[PDB]
This record gives sequence, structure tokens and C-alpha cells, in this order.
Amino acid sequence: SMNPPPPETSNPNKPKRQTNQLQYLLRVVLKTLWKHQFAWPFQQPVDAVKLNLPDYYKIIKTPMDMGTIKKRLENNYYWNAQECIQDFNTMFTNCYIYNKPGDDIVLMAEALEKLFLQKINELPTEE
Repeated sequence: SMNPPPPETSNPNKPKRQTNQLQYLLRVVLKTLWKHQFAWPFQQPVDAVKLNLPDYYKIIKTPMDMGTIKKRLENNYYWNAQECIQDFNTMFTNCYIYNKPGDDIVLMAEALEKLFLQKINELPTEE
């Protein structure tokens, strides 16, 4: 069992805009989460081959990771901040679905999610 292609991160035909909120998501939220001690499993698409998880992509049909989110932000892929917030939420939820309560990786995701929620609380209001 193979890795899928990664999620789409750029699309020339898709309209682009920069908002205060999208800027904060890249410069504050993504940055802070990337540097967390527990970020490393979430910095790239789940590598089902290297990690020997042949059923991962049979179960998880909306994979998401911070590598992809970074690319989406820097490529102006999102029209709305809520789309990016949804990607972060998806990343955490995938981990909770695939793994069991109390697994190390779940505790890691929970700590990242708490930090995420803290930073999102300070999202600026639209310009």
C-alpha cells in the first residue's frame, strides 16, 4: 500500500486574495505550531510506506498536514481563513480517528491542538 498524491496546494485558475486572517495563519499560527517539540509527525503527509501503515489511506480519505497547509497559505490557495482552519482541524481529527485514545501520537496531537486553539483565539477581525 502506496502513498497517494499529496493534497493540491496550488491552482493557477483559482482566484487569490490576501486577508489579515490568512496572513496571521501563516505568520503566527503555522509558525508557532511548526516549532513545537511535537510537530515533527505533522510536518509532512503521512508516509504510509515508511511508517508501514498499509491501511492508513483506506481509512483516512481527507489527509492533511502542516507541510501542505504551509504551501496552501504561501500559494494563496485559500479564499477564506475558515478553509485553512478546517485543514488544521482535519489534521488533528485524522490522527484521533486512525489511532487509539491515549496513544503517544494522540497526546502529541492534543497538545498541538491546544496551542492551535490558543492562537486562533487571537485571530484579527477582517480588515
